[PDB]
Amino acid sequence: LPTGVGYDWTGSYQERLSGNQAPSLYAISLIVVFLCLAALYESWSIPFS
Amino acid sequence: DLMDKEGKGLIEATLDAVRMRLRPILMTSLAFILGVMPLVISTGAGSGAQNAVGTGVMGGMVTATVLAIFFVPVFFVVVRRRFSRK
Amino acid sequence: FGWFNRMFEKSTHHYTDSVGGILRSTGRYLVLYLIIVV
Amino acid sequence: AIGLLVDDAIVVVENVERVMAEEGLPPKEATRKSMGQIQGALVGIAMVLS
Amino acid sequence: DRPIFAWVIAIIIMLAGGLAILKLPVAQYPTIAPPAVTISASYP
Repeated sequence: LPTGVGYDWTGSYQERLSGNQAPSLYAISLIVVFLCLAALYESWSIPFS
Repeated sequence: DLMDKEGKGLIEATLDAVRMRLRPILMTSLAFILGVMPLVISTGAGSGAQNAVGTGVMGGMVTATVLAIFFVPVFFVVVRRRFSRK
Repeated sequence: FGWFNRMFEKSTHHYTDSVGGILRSTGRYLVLYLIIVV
Repeated sequence: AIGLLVDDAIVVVENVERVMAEEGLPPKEATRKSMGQIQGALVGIAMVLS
Repeated sequence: DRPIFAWVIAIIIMLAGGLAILKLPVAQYPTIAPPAVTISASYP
C-alpha cells in the first residue's frame, strides 16, 4: 500500500490453542510421564512401553 | 512383580500376568464406555457440548482396549524393550 | 450361569493361547503398529 | 472424571476377588497382600495422570 | 539408597528452575525506595 499507511492486528488474540500452545504442553506432558514412570519402576524399557 | 519377586518368565511372565487380570481391563473399560454413553447421543439439545466430549472417548476406549489388551503393543512392547538385549 | 463359564473360556483359550500366538510372531505386528501411526 | 475414578475403584476391589479363589481366602490379609501387588502401581499412575 | 527415584527428583529441578528463568524478571536492583506519587500543575 502507499506511504504513511501501516497496520496493527486488533484485537484476537495473543497466542492460540491447538496452534502453538498444544505442542509446548503435550511436549512437557511426555517429559514428565517418562520421569515419574521411573520414580516407581527403574529401567530404560518400562517407560517406553 | 512376577518377573521379579517370583520367577523370570522370559515370555511366560507377560503371559502369566494377563492370564490373571484381563478382568479389570474390560470391567473398567466397558463400565467407562457406558458411562460416557448418555453424552454421545441420548441427550441432544440441552448441551450439544456433551457430543463433543463423549464422541472422542468411546472412540479412544474402543481402540484403547481392543488393541492394548491385544494385537498392538502392551505385551509386544515389554518383550523387545526390556528383553531382546539388556 | 453360562455367563461365568463363558468368560473363563475366551480368557483361557481363545485369548491367552492366541496371546502365545501373537508373542511368537513380532515383526508382523510391529509393521502393523507403525502402519497405525501412519 | 467419573470414568477415571471407578476405574481406580475397580482394581483394588476385584483384585481382592481373585485372591479369594486363586488361593481361596476371604480374610483381611488377602486385602493386605493384594495391595502388595497393587499399591506400587497406584502411586505411579497418580504421578503421571498428574 | 536407590538411584532413579532421586535422579527423577533432580530432573524436576532441571526444568522448574530453568523454566522460571524463561518466566521471571531479569531486571536490575529490585524496588527499594518507599513508593511515592507526584502531583504537578502549571500556571503559565
